[PDB]
Amino acid sequence: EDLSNYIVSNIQDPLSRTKGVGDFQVFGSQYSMRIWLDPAKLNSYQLTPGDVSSAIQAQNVQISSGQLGGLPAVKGQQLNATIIGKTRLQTAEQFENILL
Amino acid sequence: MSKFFIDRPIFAWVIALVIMLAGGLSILSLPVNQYPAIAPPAIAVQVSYPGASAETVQDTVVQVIEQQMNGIDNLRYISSESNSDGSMTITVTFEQGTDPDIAQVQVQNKLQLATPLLPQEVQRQGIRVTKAVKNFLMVVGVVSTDGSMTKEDLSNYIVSNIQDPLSRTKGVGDFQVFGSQYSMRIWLDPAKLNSYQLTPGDVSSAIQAQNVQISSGQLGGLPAVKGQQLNATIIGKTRLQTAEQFENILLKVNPDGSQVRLKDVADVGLGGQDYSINAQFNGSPASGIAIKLATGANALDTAKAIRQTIANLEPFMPQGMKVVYPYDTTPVVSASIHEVVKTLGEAILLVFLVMYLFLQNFRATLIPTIAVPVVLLGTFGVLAAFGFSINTLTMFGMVLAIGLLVDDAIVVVENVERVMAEEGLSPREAARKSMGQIQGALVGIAMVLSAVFLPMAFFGGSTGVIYRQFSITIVSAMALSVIVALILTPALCATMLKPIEKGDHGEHKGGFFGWFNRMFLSTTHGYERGVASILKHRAPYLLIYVVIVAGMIWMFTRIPTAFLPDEDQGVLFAQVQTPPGSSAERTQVVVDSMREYLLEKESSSVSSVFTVTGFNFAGRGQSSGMAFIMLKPWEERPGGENSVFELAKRAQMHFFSFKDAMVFAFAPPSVLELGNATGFDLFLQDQAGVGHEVLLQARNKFLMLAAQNPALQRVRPNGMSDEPQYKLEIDDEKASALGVSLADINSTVSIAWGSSYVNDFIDRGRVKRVYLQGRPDARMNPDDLSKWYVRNDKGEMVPFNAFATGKWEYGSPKLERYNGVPAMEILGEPAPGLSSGDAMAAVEEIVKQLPKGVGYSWTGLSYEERLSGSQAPALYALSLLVVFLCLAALYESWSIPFSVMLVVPLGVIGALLATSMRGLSNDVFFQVGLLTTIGLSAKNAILIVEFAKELHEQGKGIVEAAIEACRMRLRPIVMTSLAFILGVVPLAISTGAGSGSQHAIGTGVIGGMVTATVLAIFWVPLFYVAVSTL
Amino acid sequence: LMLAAQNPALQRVRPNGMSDEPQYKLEIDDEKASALGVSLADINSTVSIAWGSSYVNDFIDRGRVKRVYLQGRPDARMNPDDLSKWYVRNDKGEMVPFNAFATGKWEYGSPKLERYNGVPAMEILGEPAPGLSSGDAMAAVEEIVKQLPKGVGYSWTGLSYEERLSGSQAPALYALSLLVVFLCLAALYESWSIPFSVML
Amino acid sequence: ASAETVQDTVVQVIEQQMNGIDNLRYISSESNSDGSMTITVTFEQGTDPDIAQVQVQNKLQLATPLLPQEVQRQGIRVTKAVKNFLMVVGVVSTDGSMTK
Amino acid sequence: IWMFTRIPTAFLPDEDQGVLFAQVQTPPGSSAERTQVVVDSMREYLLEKE
Amino acid sequence: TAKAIRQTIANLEPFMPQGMKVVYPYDTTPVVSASIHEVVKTLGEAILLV
Ligand SMILES: CCCCCCCCCCCCO[C@@H]1O[C@H](CO)[C@@H](O[C@H]2O[C@H](CO)[C@@H](O)[C@H](O)[C@H]2O)[C@H](O)[C@H]1O
Ligand SMILES: CCCCCCCCCCCCO[C@@H]1O[C@H](CO)[C@@H](O[C@H]2O[C@H](CO)[C@@H](O)[C@H](O)[C@H]2O)[C@H](O)[C@H]1O
Ligand SMILES: CCCCCCCCCCCCO[C@@H]1O[C@H](CO)[C@@H](O[C@H]2O[C@H](CO)[C@@H](O)[C@H](O)[C@H]2O)[C@H](O)[C@H]1O
Repeated sequence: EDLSNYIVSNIQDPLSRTKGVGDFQVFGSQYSMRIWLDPAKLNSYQLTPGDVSSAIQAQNVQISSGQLGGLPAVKGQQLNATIIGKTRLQTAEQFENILL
Repeated sequence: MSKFFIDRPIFAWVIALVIMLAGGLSILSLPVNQYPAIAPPAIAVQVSYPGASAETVQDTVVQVIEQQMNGIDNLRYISSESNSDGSMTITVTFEQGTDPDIAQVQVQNKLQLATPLLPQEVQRQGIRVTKAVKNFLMVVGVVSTDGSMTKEDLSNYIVSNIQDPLSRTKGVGDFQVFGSQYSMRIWLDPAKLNSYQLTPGDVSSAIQAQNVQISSGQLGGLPAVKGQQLNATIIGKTRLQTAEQFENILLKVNPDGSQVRLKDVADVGLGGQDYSINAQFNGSPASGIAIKLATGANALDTAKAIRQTIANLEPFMPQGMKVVYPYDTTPVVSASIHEVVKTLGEAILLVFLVMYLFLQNFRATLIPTIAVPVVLLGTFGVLAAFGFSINTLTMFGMVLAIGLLVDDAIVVVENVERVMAEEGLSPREAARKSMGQIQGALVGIAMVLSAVFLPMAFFGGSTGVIYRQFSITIVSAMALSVIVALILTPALCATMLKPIEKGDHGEHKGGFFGWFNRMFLSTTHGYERGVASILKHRAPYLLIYVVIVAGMIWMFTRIPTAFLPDEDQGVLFAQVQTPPGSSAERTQVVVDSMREYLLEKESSSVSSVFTVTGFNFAGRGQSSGMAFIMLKPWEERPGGENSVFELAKRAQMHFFSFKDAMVFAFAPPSVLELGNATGFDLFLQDQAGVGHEVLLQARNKFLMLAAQNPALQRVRPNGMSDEPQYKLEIDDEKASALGVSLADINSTVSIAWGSSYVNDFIDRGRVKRVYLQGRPDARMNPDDLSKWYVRNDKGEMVPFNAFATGKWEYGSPKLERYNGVPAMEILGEPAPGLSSGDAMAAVEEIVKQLPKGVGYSWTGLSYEERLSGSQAPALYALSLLVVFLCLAALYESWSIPFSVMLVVPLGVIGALLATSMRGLSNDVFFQVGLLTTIGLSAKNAILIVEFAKELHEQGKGIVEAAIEACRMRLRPIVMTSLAFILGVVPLAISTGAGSGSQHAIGTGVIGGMVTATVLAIFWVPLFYVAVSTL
Repeated sequence: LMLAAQNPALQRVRPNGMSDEPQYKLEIDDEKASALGVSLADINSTVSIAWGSSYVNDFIDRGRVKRVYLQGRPDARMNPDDLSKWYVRNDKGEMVPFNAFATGKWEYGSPKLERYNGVPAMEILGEPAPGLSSGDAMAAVEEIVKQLPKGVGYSWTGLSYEERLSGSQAPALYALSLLVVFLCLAALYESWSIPFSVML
Repeated sequence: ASAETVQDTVVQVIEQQMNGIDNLRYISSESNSDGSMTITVTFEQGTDPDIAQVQVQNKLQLATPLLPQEVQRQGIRVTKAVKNFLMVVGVVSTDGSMTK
Repeated sequence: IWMFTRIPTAFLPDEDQGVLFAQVQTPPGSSAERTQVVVDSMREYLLEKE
Repeated sequence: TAKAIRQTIANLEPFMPQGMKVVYPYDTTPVVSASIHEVVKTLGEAILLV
């Protein structure tokens, strides 16, 4: 799995843009965030996979926030900066600490 | 073949007649424009993700499209930018000769494959794929005089009023308007909202549900039971036409039995989609169109068209609506093809004179006057055949080409009459005779010249594109003149020239001519004597040849390596960048001042200023603005002071003060497509998916090591640097505690702060957008963040003060990728005197001291340089090897060929000297003119070595055959060099439109001619005799 | 067509896209709607899939994917008054008629609206009367085109655009061809005499 | 949609992009009350129909975003217009076993 | 130069191609059952008479 | 195209984690080299035998 992930994330796209290659098939995958539900728990807290999903869909989001120097601005304004709202997660810890 | 046509003048005429008609017809159809497609074809994919951040676009949009950007034909490299406003741009670069049409389609199709994979807000936005090449014909300005209308008001005007009529006039290609049409914009008041306990999100769904053109059925639709007799149809609902209607949508109905409406929440009015870039033409706001020449069209006719068209519209246009034409290319294009028909006509003029001078007959005067236009017309036909265009490079190609055109006429006419003079043969027999002498050498020289030019056409890249233009055009002329000078001129001589009695040299002619013939008669003898003594004392001279050779290799190592020339296109750039943060007011005033300084101190040279904010050549955003300084016509500002290059000087002086922003002034590249000419560029990139701030380290170690380097100077980074960013941090816990859902908290911080593309309304017929967003005064400061309330678990409105907590972190306002990986572009020039090859050599050393995990790759003219550069030696050796072989046959020796090739240097130094004496450089115009000169120089030598060996064959001595040849050849070579230097002088001293390139050629031409004429005549015989012996 | 039916040169003079057709309406105020509890999510997407139809789902049929469609009964869907028969649910439970919750008027639309080169226009065909020819025909039209309002222009298309082409080439044609025969005869027989005599 | 609201929300806007295509001879659009639209672009008597298609496409990739949210869903068809029918292959019921 | 100017200009010769087209354009809004009647009388006049 | 892919991967090799090496499991091109080079060889043989 380790190797497969290199290939795809690193040498795949360069290869796929190399002159002459018209198609390619990788024997493996690149990584992904894996969420392994367990009904032996879902059950307890009386929860469904559907309830999960919808959470991930709302807690692992890259959101269009805005900026303080908002354009069109107000006369005199002299402070412009991008405000960055919720930005999606990288690590499992971040994925482990989402509230259902 | 010539002895054949000499007896068939009518046939000979008919061939000249056809080559004429073809050419004549072809010059019609033939397209007209300033440059070929010299730039690597590129396609741009662009969207804006309203309210998004540079990361919320490279990570949700760019990276995606990229991962689907493979399996496209002829892909060279691919580069993207994702910046602080919603905007994104990915540019896919293709190899030269790639049909933009299929490139586009291929690239846009892969775009489709990744569309559904994209954020629905972007998806809904609409992604544009465009040919991303800056061949802008003209640039129409449309301004508001009385400041009544804004950019937004105006761009809507040109979209519904002058976009259709523009697109429908001949030769109009890809235009792009500055700004969008209209869109219903609404601005929510948080205070006023909280009141009626309504959330932004509500307003959205409110308008989504109350503005629809619902599917309508049919009254009598099939199937239908008998009796059916009305199959008419019904029209469903309708969309909101006015902003008034957008104020009547019920948001809430109170227990009081009252009606709450949008008015009671926000202001509703027409506006623009994106407010990110502001354009002012002399203080007052404006927009306009950047027009491109339709593929195949005539840049002249089409400029007139897109001028009368937005002139049949000026009456109807509102008050204050004045149309300007800031940038326009047809002036120069028109000029540099007036200054061709001119120098052509005067060429044949000068020939008629210099012809008359040395000769007598007004008749001999007629030959070259027919045989030259005939070759010009036809030469165009060949261009059609090859699908070339009448353009700036293609026409200069013909300028350089008359040197050769004029020769083949007078070389042939002079020689018939020399034979007539010294043998008293008739027109025919003397035609028949000389054509026997020269014929073969003509075929011979046509091939030698071919090897001299053609190679350059096999160059890759954009340099190869411009070379190929000269090559193909000046080889077509050459070859075509050789055929005309084989089947047309000889007959013309045979037919039109009058006879002359043996031994007659016009010495007793009396009058001025008598003086002249006598004088020249003496001078030739002088020449013979010179040569005669040079052959009687070889060694010393041979030595002095080595010397002048040495000096040629010296001059090359002491001459500017610059790319193509620098002209004075009536434009000057001013790139403004106020410090991080900043605002669309600050920057907008830094540039607002630049207009004054120019229009109050340089009003002697500056016509008008077109200024822009929120947009650079190095970044988008508020901390960046620009000024396109437009200069008065060429005449109305003469003198070196009123030159772009002098204007730029003062500008940067005055602009050097400003300790707020950072203004820079400079002139566009010679050719207006990413022209760093002599200036490298590069992408640092992290192959090993290392940190982004690790990249920053890598970049900063680079620059702070390029300074510690001798070889490079002015190593800047392209693209803006990190700014302070205000990071929100909503508390997933406290939020649910109060009872507020994350869905509502985000969706609310969205529509409030970043825009929201909501619904489609239709007005004036066309569908336009509808943008929901918070009040300006409601989103200017961190505290304003609190003014926004979300509805709780139920009933109560909760303020951001509750869960929202701010922080000031750093980030990049413009993220860059190159070949799928994140990168940072850096520019630079080589130190004074050093070459780009030296620069690159050094850079490739200060890249090994980079953070393991970071790599690089050349991208611009650099990528090209390194390619075309590798083939240079190959091509030279090939033209060398082929030229020899051709001479080898022309003479039937492996030796005497060298007696013609050693002539090359003679004419070179003259060009070099003149070029440095004039303080110019290795312009492509010089580089090419340098071949066009060792062309004639060669032709001159081959004919005199030709005649030389003919005599040695009739059984004369080498030394005698040499001097006898020289004597025979002197007259002709004097009349061409005289005819030619004079023909080119005007260019060498031209002033005004495009003069700058006309200088690049003439300067070195005269230098090359003068030095090669004088020197060839003495050293060629030296060479011939020398080798014949050894 | 007035003059076209009268003029003795042309026949079968058709149009394309006849006059204007009768249409209806469905004016509906969001007032009475939200009165008895009916938002614009039901009454909106309920009129559509009843009077016209509605592509809903796919379904396999002997191995070939096809479509399931939702139309109202042909009985109640074929006439103006058959509007009221349709009821929409309440935000509370009860049902709501189209009576005091929707009105229907009566207008005139237009079956097809035609454009040529960024401009509103209308195609009109026609054959030439027996004996006469396409040209003779295009001649007549060319005149009964002036009897039109100063602003209603015209232009040929298709098979007539094609005829205008070959007509406007013949001159150049014959010319260049004469020109060639002259030159070739000239070159061939080293003469200006016999070419020039051949031409005559 | 009405034949009038169609020619004004779809037709009118794609022509403004069909304008100025290589070898364009003329354009004839058609707006119906079926909601159906169909603009026809005729090229000159010797141009390559593929690039002609490829070109038309390339221009649409610029007008689409100005189209009703509805149309953008459907999918606009680009295809090579012919006025001819080679021949109609039909089938009849020889008994009464099958209907229209 | 006289005859030339007095002969009818045309394009291609009309030609019997064993084929004919009949377009029925029944009044606006008329029923599908109303058109089908007019189109059947076609067959009659044709299949039965000519 | 084979010469190219090796130019891409050999351009990416210095950034692979210290431990792993790119290998070439299945490759058809080597035979195309070998086969022609073999004919070239039978040329020098023919030309020499002749
Ligand atoms: C030369 C600088 C370096 C290279 C990159 C930048 C080059 C200059 C780009 C200028 C683009 C200007 O023109 C643009 O017009 C369009 C409307 O058509 C809107 O901008 C927008 O167009 C459409 C909406 O129509 C959006 O979907 C798109 O995402 C957005 O880019 C703005 O009005 C304006 O941004
Ligand atoms: C009367 C005139 C008679 C002759 C008329 C025709 C002259 C033709 C001259 C040669 C034209 C060569 O055309 C030119 O070849 C070079 C290769 O050599 C191509 O360029 C390609 O090959 C070179 C050499 O391997 C590479 O370094 C380069 O990266 C690559 O893109 C150009 O893209 C092509 O346009
Ligand atoms: C009128 C029709 C004439 C048809 C024949 C025309 C011949 C014209 C002159 C020679 C053209 C040579 O075309 C040229 O060949 C050289 C050598 O292969 C290529 O160059 C490449 O190979 C050579 C040999 O390995 C290398 O030393 C060189 O570094 C490399 O770049 C050039 O990039 C290409 O442009």
